[PDB]
Amino acid sequence: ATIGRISTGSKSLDKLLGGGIETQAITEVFGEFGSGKTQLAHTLAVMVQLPPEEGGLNGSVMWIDTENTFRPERIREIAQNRGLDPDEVLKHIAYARAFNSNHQMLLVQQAEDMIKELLNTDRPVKLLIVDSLTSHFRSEYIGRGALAERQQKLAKHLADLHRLANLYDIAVFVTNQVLAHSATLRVYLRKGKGGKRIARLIDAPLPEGEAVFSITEKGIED
Amino acid sequence: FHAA
Repeated sequence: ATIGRISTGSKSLDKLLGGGIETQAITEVFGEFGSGKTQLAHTLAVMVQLPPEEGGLNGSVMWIDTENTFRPERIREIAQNRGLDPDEVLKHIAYARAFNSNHQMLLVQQAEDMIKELLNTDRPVKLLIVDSLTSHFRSEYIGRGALAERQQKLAKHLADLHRLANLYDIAVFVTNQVLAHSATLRVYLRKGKGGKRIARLIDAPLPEGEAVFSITEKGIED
Repeated sequence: FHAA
């Protein structure tokens, strides 16, 4: 399948990304608390449901939430301000809370069942969010080595996510609060002056430069 | 998973 691209809602961020986040890829956003990672997730969960002429893929969403940060209210706000029916947008997001890192891992296998169900329908899964990818792993496991449980488990988790992205033509979007080179694409996000958010690609020798955007009632915008 |  050709690579599809989901607009972020910001023309600046989209240009930085070459049109939007890609299917058959893991895009990892990382940054400090308050940098807008979860806002970008909420925005993408709406944007992907738009038709391609408006920057979406007419797609469904699956969302694995490890910090209790998914907000249906925020989805409804973004949806109505982007011309969609909030009821429909919520209906096409399949949501699960991950209890711990082991449950988070199992949820990826659970997700595959519904990805297969929807694969040849009018609304296939096009976006899988894991927010936060790493919070449970960092809380539960202390050791840094390749042989340590944290790395072994996270490596398997990331390989599982990769597999889904490429097998089923899905954009996988994950967040990480500040191994490191696993994601197809790493984006560093920070909060700058006047509530502006600034994005930079990390180790992607794609456009040099930085995107700037705002958090608004439309999710994100220039 | 459940609808949101």
